Amino acid sequence: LSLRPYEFWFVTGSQHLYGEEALKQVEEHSRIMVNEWNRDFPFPFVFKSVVTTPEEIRRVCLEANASEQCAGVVTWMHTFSPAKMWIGGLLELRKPLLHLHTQFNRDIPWDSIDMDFMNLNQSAHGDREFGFMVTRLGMPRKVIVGHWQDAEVARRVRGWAMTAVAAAVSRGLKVARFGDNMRQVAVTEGDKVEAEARFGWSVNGYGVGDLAERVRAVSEAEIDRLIDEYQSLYEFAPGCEKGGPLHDGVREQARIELGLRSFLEEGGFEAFTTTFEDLHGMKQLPGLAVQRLMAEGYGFGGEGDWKTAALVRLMKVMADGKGTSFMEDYTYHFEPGNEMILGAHMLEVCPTIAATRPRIEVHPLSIGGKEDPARLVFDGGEGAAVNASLIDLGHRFRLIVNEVDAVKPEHDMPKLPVARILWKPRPSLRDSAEAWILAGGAHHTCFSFAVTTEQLQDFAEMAGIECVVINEHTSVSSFKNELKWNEVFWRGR
Amino acid sequence: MLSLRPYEFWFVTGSQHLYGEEALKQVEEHSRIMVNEWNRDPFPFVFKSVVTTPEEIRRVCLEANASEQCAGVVTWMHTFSPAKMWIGGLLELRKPLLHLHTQFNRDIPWDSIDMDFMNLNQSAHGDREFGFMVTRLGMPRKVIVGHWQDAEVARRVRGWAMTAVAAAVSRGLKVARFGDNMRQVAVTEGDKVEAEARFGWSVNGYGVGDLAERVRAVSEDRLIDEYQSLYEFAPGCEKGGPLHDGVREQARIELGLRSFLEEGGFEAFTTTFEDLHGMKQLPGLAVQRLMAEGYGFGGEGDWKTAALVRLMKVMADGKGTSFMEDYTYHFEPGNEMILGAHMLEVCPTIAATRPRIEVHPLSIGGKEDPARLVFDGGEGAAVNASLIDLGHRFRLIVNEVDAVKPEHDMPKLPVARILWKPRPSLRDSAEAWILAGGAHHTCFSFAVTTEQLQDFAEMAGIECVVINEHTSVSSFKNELKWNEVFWRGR
Amino acid sequence: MMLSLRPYEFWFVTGSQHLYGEEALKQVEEHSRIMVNEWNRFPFPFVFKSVVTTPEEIRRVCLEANASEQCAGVVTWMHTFSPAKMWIGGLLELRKPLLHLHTQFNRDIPWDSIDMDFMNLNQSAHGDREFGFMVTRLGMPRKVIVGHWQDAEVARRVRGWAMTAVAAAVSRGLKVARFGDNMRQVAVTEGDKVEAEARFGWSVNGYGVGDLAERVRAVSEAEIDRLIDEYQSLYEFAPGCEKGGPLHDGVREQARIELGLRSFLEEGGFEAFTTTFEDLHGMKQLPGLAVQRLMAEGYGFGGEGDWKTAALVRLMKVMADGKGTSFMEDYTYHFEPGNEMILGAHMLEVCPTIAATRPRIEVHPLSIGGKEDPARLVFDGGEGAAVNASLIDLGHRFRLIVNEVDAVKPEHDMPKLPVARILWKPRPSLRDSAEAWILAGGAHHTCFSFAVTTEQLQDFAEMAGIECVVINEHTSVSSFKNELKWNEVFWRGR
Ligand SMILES: OC[C@@H](O)[C@@H](O)[C@@H](O)CO
Ligand SMILES: OC[C@@H](O)[C@@H](O)[C@@H](O)CO
Ligand SMILES: OC[C@@H](O)[C@@H](O)[C@@H](O)CO
Ligand SMILES: [Mn+2]
Ligand SMILES: [Mn+2]
Ligand SMILES: [Mn+2]
Ligand SMILES: [Mn+2]
Repeated sequence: LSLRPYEFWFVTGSQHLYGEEALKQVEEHSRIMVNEWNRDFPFPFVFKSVVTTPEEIRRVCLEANASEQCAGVVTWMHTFSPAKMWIGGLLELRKPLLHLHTQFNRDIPWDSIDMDFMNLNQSAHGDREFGFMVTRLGMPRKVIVGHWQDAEVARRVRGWAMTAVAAAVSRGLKVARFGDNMRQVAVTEGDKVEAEARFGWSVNGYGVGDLAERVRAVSEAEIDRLIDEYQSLYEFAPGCEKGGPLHDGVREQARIELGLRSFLEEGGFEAFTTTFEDLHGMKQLPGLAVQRLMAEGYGFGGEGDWKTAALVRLMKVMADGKGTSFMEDYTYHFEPGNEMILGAHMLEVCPTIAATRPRIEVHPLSIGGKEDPARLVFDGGEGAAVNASLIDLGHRFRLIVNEVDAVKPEHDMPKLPVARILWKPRPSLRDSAEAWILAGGAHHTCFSFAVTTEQLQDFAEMAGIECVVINEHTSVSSFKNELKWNEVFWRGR
Repeated sequence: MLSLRPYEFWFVTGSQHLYGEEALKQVEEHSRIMVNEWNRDPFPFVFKSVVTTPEEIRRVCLEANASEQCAGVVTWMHTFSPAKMWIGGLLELRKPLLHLHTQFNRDIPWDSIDMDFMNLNQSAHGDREFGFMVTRLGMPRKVIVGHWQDAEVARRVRGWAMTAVAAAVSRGLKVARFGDNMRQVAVTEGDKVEAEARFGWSVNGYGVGDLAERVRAVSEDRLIDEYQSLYEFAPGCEKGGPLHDGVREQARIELGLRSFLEEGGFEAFTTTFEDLHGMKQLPGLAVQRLMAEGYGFGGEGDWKTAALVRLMKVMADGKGTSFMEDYTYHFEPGNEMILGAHMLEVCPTIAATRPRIEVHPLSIGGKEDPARLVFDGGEGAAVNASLIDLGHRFRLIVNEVDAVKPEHDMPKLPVARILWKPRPSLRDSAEAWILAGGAHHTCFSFAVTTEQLQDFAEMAGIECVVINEHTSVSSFKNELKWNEVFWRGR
Repeated sequence: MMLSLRPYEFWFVTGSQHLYGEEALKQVEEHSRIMVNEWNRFPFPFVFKSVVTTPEEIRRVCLEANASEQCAGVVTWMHTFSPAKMWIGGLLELRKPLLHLHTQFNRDIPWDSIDMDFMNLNQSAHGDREFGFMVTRLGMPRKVIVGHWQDAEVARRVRGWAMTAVAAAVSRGLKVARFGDNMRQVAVTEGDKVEAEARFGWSVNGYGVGDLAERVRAVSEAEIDRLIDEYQSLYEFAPGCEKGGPLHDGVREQARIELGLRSFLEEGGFEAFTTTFEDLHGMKQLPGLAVQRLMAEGYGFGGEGDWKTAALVRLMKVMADGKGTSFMEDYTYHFEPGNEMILGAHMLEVCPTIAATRPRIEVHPLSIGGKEDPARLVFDGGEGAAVNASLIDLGHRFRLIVNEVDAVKPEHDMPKLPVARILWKPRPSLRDSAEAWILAGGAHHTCFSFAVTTEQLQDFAEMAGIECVVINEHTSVSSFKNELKWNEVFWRGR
């Protein structure tokens, strides 16, 4: 779906107390690091000034704050960089911060190491004084410690940069709701205002007839063109091929796909929701059309679930677009020793989780009482994964993350007419769900194979919301205590 | 004339067996005398027995909780009524509690008063001990002190009785939203879930296609017969070749709205002008008429004001109460006043003029020239109430205003309008209103008092701020700071 | 002279939407430009920025406000309805003092004219309210001024607030130089410099008095002569203190300190400094006339290492346009029934901008510092309304305390009092203010101003996010105690 050319500003801190020539060794050391990271992290590191004064620090932050291509700031105290200088800038920095607690040389030059070296590569105490200052200001930030060349440091920096880029998409992110929330449903509700203060989301509701007229203007020739792209991608079920009568169903989806994309592109929407209780002017419920916009980059939520729509977009950004989709727990496999969750949804499951080459099928749909819709049908993949809900507790949001394991279906489901994925939640179906329910997790989630818990925890930190994680170490007792103690901490905020 | 259930108020009298069973006979006799006399002229009072045991106390409360006719409980400690007895019942009670701290005789019978009297007529301390237990439980309740025949006691119960009835309406209240919120608008947004938990409001959004289908149905028309039975018309009248399908389209909108609202049980609704697919006209004259039946309305998807209007119309007994919006100011020194209106939907029950039907263009929403009631609003003391979501909790903001007759007419203004002089001044009240965060949409009423709205906040468990003749802006900011610290969490 | 001020400007931003055409934007734009131009005829220039209509326009002007070191405050006005969720991103970014001007181009309703087009364009009655909601919902502090934009009171209030916001923009830059540490064992002059740099923006750092001693040794004796010619330009000399007199030595020393002090503080960019009599190595006198001179030029100062008051004196002087503001200390009480007064001085350092007598250079012994007889300006303070302000550290947060007072002309001369002085009558009473002051924890060091109001100090405290308590004619000690209690619960979190 294409991102801004986001970049990370690498701001090195120092002080005049060793001279202007030591300020040159620092500028050199910093440029060598930035340039050597950029030999590759699909976002360039931009080396900015060595900063030595309150004013230089304050302005790199002011500038960071304002450049929309800056998606995070990485700050490293090369020398001692007295941290009160950093206050004024740190107060203004509202882009994500990473404190790279590193060091140019990797190993203590025994036989060399004198005071001249001790005056230059003193990161070991410089970063701690800067660390104090960021803590003393209550500022959320990521802290990674190691040599700037170590392979794990880059892993952590790479993971964090993906998160910071999501954070930047989040700032802009405009969501288009096509109809209200499903009536009397609770979890898909919330304060769009608060989500806009907290996450930057503009969560935009347009009457479904705005969408209905967009899909009528769509030429039959544009439909013909997309259909050849389906042929290029997705095997068709019987009767869906251009001859069979199911094609007016497949072509309508493709028509909806074109009315939608036209609309979402005209407004700069990167996420959107539909509602089956409001489909006036529509022939079908958006299904394969929704499935495809997801795979391209859009976030979706069913039944007006703007929260998960935004969440889906955001987790697509973190995953580099891969292995991520809106999700809904639909039934359980409770077979002792083999207990599984079956995740699916009405129509809308993104093909980027597919281990089967997706296949356009067409089936009836009781819900909404509109045309028998077309939709991609496939089995979700296998491997470690995460399932994420963002909910509104009223006074604040909570992000719930279940580390799960998706499994290859042992048997077929030929009568199941929508996309399907199986997964065994950690630490068990029993405790994951109890924990999930105590946490209040929604039924809508964003399932992903590529977003790691650490990234979502890092996103929550950046946004300043609670993130609770259900994984293999989760005990329900202590998890109850986490929810009690986190609640104490997050009031006000 | 939107009807309420026959709401009743359960008088409960508390006592104990320390004085005997003929003392109880007198406690029951006094209470029936009181309830009976109050019932010779709002809503009936029902004497509900003298309760004397935890279990009798718990019973009547459970009974109150489940009686959807019970809009409030009125409790009175005729004697000492040991208050722990009351815990398990007060814990259950979820209906408005009025603690009527009263006494049967008015005077101390000096010549006669003996220990058998002070055993029996000891509300003086029994009510204080009940006082402690309700306070000790944190419970919201009204307290009214005075003789049960005292005229002022009556005015205050009648007032509280109106708030309690509105509170019961609140617990039923179902709101239909035709379209979402107007776009990028902040104050009309909020948390429908929380508002359901705090006020009992069921706020549910129907796509306007649903309301568009129900007005593709008829009764031709009978409606227009009574339009002329009520309202002046303008050129655009009946023949009115130009503009009559304007009025026949609002009349159409009115009957499909009413059919949708009466079908689903909605006493409040909202329209948004940004979703009008299938509507030839943004609703206007239709909405003003539904409001005058008692419906709550909020423009641009404003459910909180929609609900608020409903409850204030119920508090007001249908009178002088309308969706409102500060539209423009008149800063003329010494004569500063606000022009409240809305793009169409002002309820005629605030009119001091005969309502006139006009049909004028309306750019907004890009639909046909809507028909609407145009009229000048009345004068006299009033309140202007906004209810906002601060994110963690709701805030009811109430401004006492003085509505004024307009000295100059506004002959090319196509909407109904009212002028008021807000207390204590345009400059300070607006400042307070803005510090408090009050919406542009409000409920104006001539017949809801501030005390009522405050009492509703108590029932509801929310902050109520009031801007009136005694408001300083600087102390008002303190009140906001101090309230916010009390109300967060709660 | 007077300490220099960056050219500060206030940005006038006006909000509206696209639901009305391109043409209405044109009229809103002209309306604001008219209002701004008529305003510049206010203390500092107003700059009409833009009509903002989108999220990204609101955010950019806000980013530009934070960045613009010339911008002292943003003045927002919602001409029409400006859906406030648009303003979230901008308001969350804005860190400049915000005034919300709730106003209206036209003063009166055109009764014969008014129609939907007018109701669609002059919508502030609600557009500002929708904006008031969003600002309140983010918990941001702002000023809110309501009136027609030509209103005289609207101007008086905007001038007060602008003076404040320029004091705030100085506070962010503000650099304080402590020559010496706190007077040993003193509590109220202590505090958290880190917290104060985070809250108010003040950079507060210690130099050894050695750094200043050596800077005064490098003063020419030719510039010292140039300065005495300026003392003759300005100040009456007590017997034995002009050129040739026995105690004119002492004035020269205070000339030398002044010129060294000024060179240290001009070199570093410091607008406020502190000295301590317990640390005077390398100086022949505790600085005094020098300080008095420097405060007169607009420097903040606090005795005994008191950076908090030093910063406060500089800020209030900015608020007061340099006029009638001075460091102050309650020295002694006149308790006479019906004439209760406080004599307020310091041991040397009272700024002459509060003088009612023409200041007189004098030289007297001073036990305190252990150094030579210090020269100093001596005068009787003027009379009238004034505020006495103190900023203290409660440990977890700052508290601004402001007493309204009425300065009085001395009825009886004080011939054997070697220091400048002022006499004031604290509202509502001496016994009640001192009680409320002591309960508030007021320092003995104050900043005293004839030209700073309480509403300005409150506005300053609102901008910084700190508690301000005012002691004046309406203050009763029982309700004051409750204010302190209830304020504490509010200010604990934040
Ligand atoms: O500028 C800092 C300095 O060089 C050393 O960090 C200190 O002396 C010891 O921390
Ligand atoms: O005569 C009843 C009487 O009310 C009680 O026994 C006590 O005074 C309450 O302490
Ligand atoms: O909410 C303000 C008012 O109701 C309307 O939004 C304006 O007239 C048109 O935006
Ligand atoms: Mn669903
Ligand atoms: Mn409106
Ligand atoms: Mn909320
Ligand atoms: Mn002192």
